[PDB]
Amino acid sequence: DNIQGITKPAIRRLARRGGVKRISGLIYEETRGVLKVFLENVIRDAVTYTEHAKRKTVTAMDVVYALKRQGRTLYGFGG
Amino acid sequence: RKVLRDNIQGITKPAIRRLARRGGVKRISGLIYEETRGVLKVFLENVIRDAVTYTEHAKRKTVTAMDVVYALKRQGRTLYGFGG
Amino acid sequence: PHRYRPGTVALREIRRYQKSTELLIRKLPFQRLVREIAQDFKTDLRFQSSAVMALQEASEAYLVALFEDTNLCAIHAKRVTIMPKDIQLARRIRGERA
Amino acid sequence: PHRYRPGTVALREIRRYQKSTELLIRKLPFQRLVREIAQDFKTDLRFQSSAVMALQEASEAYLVALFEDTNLCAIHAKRVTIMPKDIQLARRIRGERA
Amino acid sequence: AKTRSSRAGLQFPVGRVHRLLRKGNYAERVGAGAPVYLAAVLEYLTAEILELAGNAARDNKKTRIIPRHLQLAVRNDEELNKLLGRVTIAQGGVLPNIQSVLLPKK
Amino acid sequence: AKTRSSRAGLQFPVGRVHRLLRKGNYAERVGAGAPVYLAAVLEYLTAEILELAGNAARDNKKTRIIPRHLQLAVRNDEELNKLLGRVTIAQGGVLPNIQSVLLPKKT
Amino acid sequence: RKESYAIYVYKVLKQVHPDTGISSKAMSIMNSFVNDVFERIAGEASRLAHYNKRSTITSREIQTAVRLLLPGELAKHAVSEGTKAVTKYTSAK
Amino acid sequence: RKESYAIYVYKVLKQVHPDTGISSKAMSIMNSFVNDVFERIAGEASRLAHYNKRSTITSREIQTAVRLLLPGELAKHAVSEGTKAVTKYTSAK
DNA sequence: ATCAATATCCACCTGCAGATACTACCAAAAGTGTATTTGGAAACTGCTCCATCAAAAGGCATGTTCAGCTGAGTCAGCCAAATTAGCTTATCATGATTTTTTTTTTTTTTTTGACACTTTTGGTAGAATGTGCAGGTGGATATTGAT
DNA sequence: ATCAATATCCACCTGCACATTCTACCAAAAGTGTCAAAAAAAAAAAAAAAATCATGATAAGCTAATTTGGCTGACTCAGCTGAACATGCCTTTTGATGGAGCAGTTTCCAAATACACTTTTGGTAGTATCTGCAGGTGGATATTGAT
Repeated sequence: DNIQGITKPAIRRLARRGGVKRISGLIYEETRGVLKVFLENVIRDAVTYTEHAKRKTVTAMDVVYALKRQGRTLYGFGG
Repeated sequence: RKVLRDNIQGITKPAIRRLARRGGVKRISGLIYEETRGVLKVFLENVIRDAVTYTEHAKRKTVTAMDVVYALKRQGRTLYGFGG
Repeated sequence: PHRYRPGTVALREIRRYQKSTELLIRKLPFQRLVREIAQDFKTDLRFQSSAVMALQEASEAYLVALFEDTNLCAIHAKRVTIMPKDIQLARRIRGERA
Repeated sequence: PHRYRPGTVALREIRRYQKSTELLIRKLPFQRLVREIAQDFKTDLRFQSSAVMALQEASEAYLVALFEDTNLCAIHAKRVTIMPKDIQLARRIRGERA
Repeated sequence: AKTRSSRAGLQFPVGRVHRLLRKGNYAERVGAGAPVYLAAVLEYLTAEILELAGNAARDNKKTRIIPRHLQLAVRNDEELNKLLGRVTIAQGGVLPNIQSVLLPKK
Repeated sequence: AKTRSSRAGLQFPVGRVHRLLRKGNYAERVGAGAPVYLAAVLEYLTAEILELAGNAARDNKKTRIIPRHLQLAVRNDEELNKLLGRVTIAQGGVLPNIQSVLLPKKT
Repeated sequence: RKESYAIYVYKVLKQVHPDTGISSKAMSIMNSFVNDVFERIAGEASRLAHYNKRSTITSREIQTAVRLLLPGELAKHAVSEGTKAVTKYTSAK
Repeated sequence: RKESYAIYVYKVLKQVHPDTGISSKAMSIMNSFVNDVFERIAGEASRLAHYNKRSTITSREIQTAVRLLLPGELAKHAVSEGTKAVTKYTSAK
């Protein structure tokens, strides 16, 4: 597990907001795939931001600063 | 000194097609040939507008290429080959 | 007895969440994952509640939009079932696969 | 009198231009469309001989790279004929249209 | 009791901007007008934002203003939306939209 | 009489990489090790691309690189491509490809 | 010690709707809005500056930078207040 | 005079491909490349500092940047080719 | 299963644009040496807060069944738009010239930053008052699903 | 359309939580008067580059027409999903205690910025030298659509 922790009827909650009509079977995974890859990409850059600051913990900024350089900005935790 | 108008038509159906191959296209509809032009019109206006804007700040009358270039870079369409 | 033609508690959920902002993810199956992942980069990593809560946002909101973009992709094909094939497209046409 | 079946000029044609790197749009009609649009932004503007090509290479490349993002859409819906309803999507997913 | 902010009649930290502007290394030398003009554009937007963001509480009777207030505004405004088009507001949700075809009768 | 470039073993101008680092003022003090490391990455990346670039010229039986190659090389390399994925090579044309359904098949 | 635009956000909030507050989770969303914008207009102003060899950002830069960033009409008004804010600064002790 | 790396490219150019040629059209695309990369890195570097209240840019930043701006295999290689260059310098003269 | 007409093309030969070298030499540039500063690091540790429980409460997940569905197989008329030739315009590559815009250099008039000195402020930390948001409880209204 | 079958918005609310008021304190901050740097501001003047123009020359756009085939609306079984719902797992949330860790601080080392001085270089410039890739030509091969 740890990837499957992302519950099926829940993914549909997110699918909901997007105005997802019905849904599918093979989707849930295809999705589990994206989400994962999205993550790595951020976390990596972040984890790298964390490590530049001789830390062990990953701050809020640590992420922000990643999400920025990655194109997907995020207002709200910059404080 | 001659009134410029309707040059979005110089983008002839021929060429409008010539590109489309390189883009890997086979069958091309008909409403198409226009819809394209009027996209390119929007492209140019978004760039020129910035290019020209980097020209006015320079107290210039001459749209230089750096001008343009810096305008593509600023839009996400970074271009290599014209100095800069 | 009374059931529901496939649509209602699909819609009243749509209508629901689209009307809400709360997170649609249990703060752990996830956060664990989040931890799994990071390790693949560094050891004994700590995460300010603040951090994991961000990705959480980002990560979800992201999935959201991809879905919208996804949807059309399907509807584009005169259907209404978000098929795997869709994503592929959407995420390719975006840039995620080019 | 000989011809070439429906579509055996295209597949031919394509192959032709894909290995080339010369600008399609004619240089002249383009340049005018350029000075026309910069005109209605700033009257009396001069353009460096080059800076216009800067715009053509750019403008081109773009168009060429949206047809692509087009088939990948028409094709999505078993067709092989590019149409506005298509382009439009490609642009919407691409996050463009306004 | 006069500060550049005061004389320029401004409600934003017009003083710290001349600091932040150099600290960020966005140069060396900073003229004296810029630090101002900047603040202004800054003050303007902030309000223009909160504004549209405000009427949002008038729409969802609540008086105060929470994220969804801003988010609902921005998206519902052309300009802003464009400007924020690649920014994501935490606790924003989407917009009650259903590509027609997804509803009943066909 | 000995350049820093030869001091550190590279070729790209170390000092130039330094001076520019200032004239841009990306920070207050450009340390002493940085410019080196930089000119260093730049030398790598340049050699990395010219190589896949030449080879491209070798295939196309030419002995003079012309953008088409640079492009040909940059598009045909998973990595480099993503580095340049938002950059456009003037005069580079696209990659020789075609979709499949477009192909004329079935007897 | 930490900083923030928070107060000046309120002082201005306290200029459009004296009868209104702001959730803490909307303040930061307003801190990050501002904080962000600055960084934009600035660098764009910084570049403007370094594109001309000039060693100084001026009101001009900030403008040709504001015009470059903010959209159509949302851009014109912007240039406005700005100018004002400035033009009032000049004549005022 | 306009500065340019048309030589540091060329030198490197022969090294890999001794008897190969490089057009003007392409040497340009290349001068535009080194440069792009520079700014790109020289900027994330610049940034890290600020991100960590530092006034100096160092091989400590240029690295974290390369690891940030450069993808996989490429990166791991730059960091390397880099480190070396530094070390050998910190032992040159 | 052959056939001719079409066109892509393997190699060849050749001449001027384009790339390669020669070469002096300049001012900007980068190395070298020395006084002088200070950035941030090694070290000490206070105060934030991240991890790990165990409790409890039940909701949100999961696993099976059921029918209504629309996704996918399937065919076939109308008609969109491929394509192939019939003519003449607007582009272009030669080639240069006109005139105006940008770049080179130079004087002084204004603007800015830094230096050491006042004085102003907005966070910091409790403590604290007041306003309303959560959400939950009463319920007819509400949509839709089969009769 | 009627009616049971299962779920939403208005509403009265009031508990608890937190949005706001104050009270004071200062650690850093914003402005002041002054001084000397420098940058912008301007300004007559060489150098480069764009617009303007003639011209033969034309493949490239245009445009009519002929027509193979994709576009498109429809028939229809069935694989697929929502829906419907009931055994029950672990995610929340109170609530906590503990200890890793990041943050505040004081001093010194070594690293860096600044001026001194020397002189290495990479770039403009008149210069010619040199070579290849483009443009013509012959014709070999593979494609192609009808017989």
